[PDB]
Amino acid sequence: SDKKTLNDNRSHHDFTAGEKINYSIETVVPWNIANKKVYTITDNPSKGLIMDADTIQIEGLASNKYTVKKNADNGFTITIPAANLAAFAGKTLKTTVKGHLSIEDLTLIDTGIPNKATAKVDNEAHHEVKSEEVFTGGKKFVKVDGSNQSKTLAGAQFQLVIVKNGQVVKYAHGNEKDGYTFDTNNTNVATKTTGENGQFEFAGLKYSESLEAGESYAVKEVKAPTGYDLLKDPVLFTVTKDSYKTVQAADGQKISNTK
Repeated sequence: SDKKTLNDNRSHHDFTAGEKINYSIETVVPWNIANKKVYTITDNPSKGLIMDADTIQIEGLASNKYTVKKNADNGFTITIPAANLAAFAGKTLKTTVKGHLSIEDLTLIDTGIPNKATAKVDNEAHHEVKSEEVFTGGKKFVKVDGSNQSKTLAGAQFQLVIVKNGQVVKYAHGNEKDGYTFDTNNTNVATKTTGENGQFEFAGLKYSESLEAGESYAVKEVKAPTGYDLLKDPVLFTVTKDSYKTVQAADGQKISNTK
């Protein structure tokens, strides 16, 4: 029968925006394919997931035997002449392809995002199949006065970094839409600025348990609110399942500032 599988040998299917995700699609080819005209596979990713059609491979079928079209929903359509599938009659076609997350709607954070696909023979669709869901997480924060925590502070700027053994080891670049990358380079760093309610956030991040050994996410203050001391140390934080979506922004992790 048909199937779509997430190839991710973890118990948790969390990814950072931009990271590559491997999938496999299996689609039955009918016994009488030689009497048909066309076989198509249409990949319909759920919102948040972008497929990379340039990564498609079909097992036992050379790339010169089918065509691929990229579609507006960020999926694709593979079109295979039926004549090119005679050897596969009664067998299952195996397609592999990658995607990545790109979040343009923050309500998608901490929601399960499946890949979906549907095979069709001439005008007649098999049942749509879905993969396991992937997830991306996030964290919300509030900049406050340490001596009056109802006083939220505007104008703080915080960078997203990774710390290990109490040192900054990586700087983030990018965002939840364009994707994040992490490296040692301290320019064009992912940064947010607080408004009057002190809120800022970083979304599109895999869970903390998925980091490398010893690593933590942290936010590093690089500009203080007027009249307040710059923080000496990065502020560590933890991302888990639902740590973004189930926290209203005003309830985000408080960071105290001193006048």
